[PDB]
Amino acid sequence: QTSAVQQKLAALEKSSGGRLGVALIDTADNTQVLYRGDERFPMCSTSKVMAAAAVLKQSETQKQLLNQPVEIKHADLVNYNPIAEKHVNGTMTLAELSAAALQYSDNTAMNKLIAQLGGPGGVTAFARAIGDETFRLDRTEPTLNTAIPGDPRDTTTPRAMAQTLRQLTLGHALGETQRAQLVTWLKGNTTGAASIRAGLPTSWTVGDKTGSGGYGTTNDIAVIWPQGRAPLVLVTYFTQPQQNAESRRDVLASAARIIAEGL
Ligand SMILES: OC[C@H]1O[C@@](CO)(O[C@H]2O[C@H](CO)[C@@H](O)[C@H](O)[C@H]2O)[C@@H](O)[C@@H]1O
Repeated sequence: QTSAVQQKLAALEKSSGGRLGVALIDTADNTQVLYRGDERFPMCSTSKVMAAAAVLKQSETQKQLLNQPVEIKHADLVNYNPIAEKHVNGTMTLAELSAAALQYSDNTAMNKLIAQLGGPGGVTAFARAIGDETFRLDRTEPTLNTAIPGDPRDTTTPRAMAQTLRQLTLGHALGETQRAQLVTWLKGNTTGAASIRAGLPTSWTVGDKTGSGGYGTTNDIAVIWPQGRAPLVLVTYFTQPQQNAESRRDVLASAARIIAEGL
């Protein structure tokens, strides 16, 4: 029934003391490998990909939207604002906000993307418009990262997020220009070195977005271009039983290493 890959992921999960969700899509043959693939997990900052993509979608009809400056005031700042703090009483364009959200995991930037879309519901509406039936964004930053056991808010499943990331970055949920821009942003992420990237060969090109939250929630979603074969998407979601659990980016690296063997 279970494959050796799934068995190795279950053993990793058991040793870790938490709950692990994995979804791999190999676009060479569209095969999927899943571990808890249809269970809900808290997204935390991996949800920034959907918000940035939603704004890219808007820019398909509004060509200069990405260059629209948005004001940043002292009152806009939340708990982690590495880029936005440099622009208080100034502006950031929607492209600048997208890059900050994706590449530095800036939470003020995310809240400005959410506002551009009319609220968390506008991000969910985009997900539904591209065929993601599972994603839900309910809250803004920072409260979307609470990752409370059993709370459906701000969750998705590994299978759904892998399918969506494939459609956004390798498929045609976005226009060609916009797809390329998303790939550029993800490739330049600064926060991923210890997560999926650490478990994959160095020679492979990787675009990813991490997430972290309460209950030791440690997440990563990635588009991957192995050397000499078709690209892959990999999702790794991890969360723990106790509220103040530590981060476990090493678990995500180990999950990626296990998945890479069976390719
Ligand atoms: O960046 C401000 C912008 O974000 C939104 C959510 O998209 O509000 C967030 O930030 C406010 C100011 O820091 C908070 O008052 C609010 O609770 C929080 O969700 C927008 O409403 C606002 O335009």
